[PDB]
Amino acid sequence: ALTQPSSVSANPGETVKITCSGGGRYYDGSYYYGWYQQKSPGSAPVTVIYENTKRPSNIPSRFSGSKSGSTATLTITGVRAEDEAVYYCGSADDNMNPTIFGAGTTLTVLGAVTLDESGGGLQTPGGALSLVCKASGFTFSSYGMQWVRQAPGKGLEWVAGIQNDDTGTYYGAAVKGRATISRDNGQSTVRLQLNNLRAEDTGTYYCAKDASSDGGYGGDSIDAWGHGTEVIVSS
Amino acid sequence: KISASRKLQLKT
Ligand SMILES: [K+]
Ligand SMILES: [K+]
Repeated sequence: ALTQPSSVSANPGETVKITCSGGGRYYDGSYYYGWYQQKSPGSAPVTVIYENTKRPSNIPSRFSGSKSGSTATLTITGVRAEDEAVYYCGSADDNMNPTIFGAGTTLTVLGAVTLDESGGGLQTPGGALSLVCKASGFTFSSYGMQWVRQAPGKGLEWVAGIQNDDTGTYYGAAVKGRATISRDNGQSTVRLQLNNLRAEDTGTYYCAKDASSDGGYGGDSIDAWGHGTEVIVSS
Repeated sequence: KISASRKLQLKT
């Protein structure tokens, strides 16, 4: 899929660079990547850069992004110990997967938008669960929305997305035929129905807001993440 | 930018 290094190390105050490649060419002929920081498995990712270069206003100025050819680089200028985290890159593939993630780069340092998920729980294999995400703080009907999951100790995995207008419902390969995403723009909610559950569907499921200007979504453009809801599938 | 999902919708 996407290719990024497994690890990078730095001393405090140095400039860190993490490079990702492998994204599919977009409709405008260019390439687009997002960078998602996760400090611990018990916590939601945070977008540090999206659409190659855009930095959310609350993110420290020391994070910046660039693109060269089909590659993207996250630069941390003046790295701090608090920046230790796994950084996942995201983009789209060439065809059927609008959202794909790299395996994550672990950084070692030497020396009003809200998304609120519900519906998780324990289920037996073969059963079903219905996850719901309640959004506030933005014009929900304008934006694509996504679900992304993380199995215990594993990386981010795209589950499903839906465009602002209810269309373009696409699914990750591992859940094909078992997942249905829907949204209710009047209630500012996005729903994920998961059927025929499997043990390896266990993980934390995060709702995600997309920032694409056209109401669609992709792996380069997630700008907000929920707190996650736990799905535990076991017999 | 045209988003990845809009591209897939247009091709589909
Ligand atoms: K993926
Ligand atoms: K089991």
